[PDB]
Amino acid sequence: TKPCWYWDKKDLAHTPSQLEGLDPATEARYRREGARFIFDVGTRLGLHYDTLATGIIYFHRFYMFHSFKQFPRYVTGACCLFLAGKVEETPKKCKDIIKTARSLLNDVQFGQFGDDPKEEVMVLERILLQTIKFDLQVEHPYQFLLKYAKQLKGDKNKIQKLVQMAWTFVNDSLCTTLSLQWEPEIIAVAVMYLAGRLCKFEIQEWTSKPMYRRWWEQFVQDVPVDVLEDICHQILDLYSQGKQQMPH
Amino acid sequence: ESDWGKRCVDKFDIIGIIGEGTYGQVYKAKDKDTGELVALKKVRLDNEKEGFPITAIREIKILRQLIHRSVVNMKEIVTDKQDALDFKKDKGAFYLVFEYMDHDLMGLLESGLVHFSEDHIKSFMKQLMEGLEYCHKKNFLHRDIKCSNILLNNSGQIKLADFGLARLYNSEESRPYTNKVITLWYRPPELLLGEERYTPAIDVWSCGCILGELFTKKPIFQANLELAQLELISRLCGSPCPAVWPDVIKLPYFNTMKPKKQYRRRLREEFSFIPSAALDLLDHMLTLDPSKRCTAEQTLQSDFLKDVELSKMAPPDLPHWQDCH
Ligand SMILES: *[C@H](CC(=O)Nc1ccc(C(=O)N2CCC[C@@H](Nc3ncc(Cl)c(-c4c[nH]c5ccccc45)n3)C2)cc1)CN(C)C
Repeated sequence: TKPCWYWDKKDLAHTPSQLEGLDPATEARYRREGARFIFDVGTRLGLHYDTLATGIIYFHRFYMFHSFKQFPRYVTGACCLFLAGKVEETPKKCKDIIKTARSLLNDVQFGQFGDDPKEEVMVLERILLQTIKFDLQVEHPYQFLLKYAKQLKGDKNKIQKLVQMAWTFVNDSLCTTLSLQWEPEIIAVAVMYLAGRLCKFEIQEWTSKPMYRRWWEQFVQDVPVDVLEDICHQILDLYSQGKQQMPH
Repeated sequence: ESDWGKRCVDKFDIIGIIGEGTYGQVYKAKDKDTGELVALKKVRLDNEKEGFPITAIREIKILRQLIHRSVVNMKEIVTDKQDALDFKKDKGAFYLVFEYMDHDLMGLLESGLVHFSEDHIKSFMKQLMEGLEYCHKKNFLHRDIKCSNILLNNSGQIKLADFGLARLYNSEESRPYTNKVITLWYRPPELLLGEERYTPAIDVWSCGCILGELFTKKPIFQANLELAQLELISRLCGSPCPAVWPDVIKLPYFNTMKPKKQYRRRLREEFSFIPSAALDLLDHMLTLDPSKRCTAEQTLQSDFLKDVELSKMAPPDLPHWQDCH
């Protein structure tokens, strides 16, 4: 009925761009840059966080079937956001996406759009839809971050700090291929885990079973600690030699 | 199976145009491989301001979530043909593939060549309210039920169609929705009076109008404007008032839109000729107050539909083919 949208570490090393000779560090950067492009353009147009996230998921999925050497980052980013607005009932005119894209991008970056920027995006939509197999409905980690956090019972300032940190880490995760690796429920639990560790919070003490160390088992079933550690490490790698600084 | 969009329209043989839809022509066709009949909703996109129609996106979103016997299902999506080595030159179109259905209910009644018995009506309503129960259970409103959107094949299978204008519903808390929905003849009184925070009751009203229409062979509330439409409903169902419908005073147009006089309900008089159990169902379905109105689950639990075994029911003598018009 519905297609599978999850790949191994091995499969993510053999993407169409890697096969065309693009090294992993460069593909990582193109994915980082393209996600932030979607994020920044949609934020300037005042779009909902699920719209941005839906745009970014389409973008990450697109480049499991196509190479960056054949399809320029930012055009695809613009096309992914344009379709996402329509799917998430927050439509914007393509015209306005191009306008906002121009203000953010330099002349070399915007060169990707060619002579007629709108036309390049409209043309690509046909392929975008085919590539995502018309599977338009997508769920993100934010809703699960909220659902699981509402069920915690304790100091409201510390919990708020957790949720606020966790929220930032969900944004950060969308730069990576984590949405291609793990379900949004898992990534939600992982960012809570990450924030809790950084804040020196013991989240089990806020749960229905205060004694048991694996607090996450009441939200997400059958997920070992190693998976959450790996998600954390991928998110923290974004702050390593990228020269970003993390919240609070 | 799940790899939609990339299979080609060459795979089907186009028999001919059926009619016009929301976002393009609709075509009858036969699959070259399986020999199976389908309808092809064409979706053009070289034209149009914002590319692939958002209305088509909505219909795709919903129909992939709805899997049921008596609901029209989308089998796949299929494309034209995309030339040698330039997708930028390629400006073709997509086709939404649906199981072909022989008739719609409006067509069958408008001909005057078909007569539905009590057993035929039992079977249609059983099927209709099963698909509608399923949709409501999954938090979806149809918002456009009418005779032209109820399809029927020659083996007696009924399907609720056309989820273009359908919408998600929030049951855990109330929220505002689009007022002007459903074609006027099948539109409930709450929408006429300007309700925005509405329920699945709107779809049950429309199905109630259809139940009556199956006995009268003609739409029961047939007018051109909102005011006239409310006048006609009031004549049969009684004027909307707080004694019957307490919260009606809260609605925007309760004082602007008013019937000529305070009419008494006389549905049981005007539909005396219908069976008693059928009359009980129709009454509950065309109850003015949506909070008192029948739910889709409740209709299935009614006397008229309680024991309707659908496999045991024989198919109706329907017209074979139309003479294309
Ligand atoms: C005539 C050529 C021919 O086949 N003409 C023709 C046959 C039947 C109809 C027709 O009236 N109906 C009734 C309505 C249902 C329709 N079948 C159908 N199946 C599936 C779907 Cl998804 C739809 C559908 C949904 N939404 C729609 C909007 C508009 C049109 C259809 C539709 N409909 C068949 C009309 C014309 C003979 N000649 C000699 C070849």
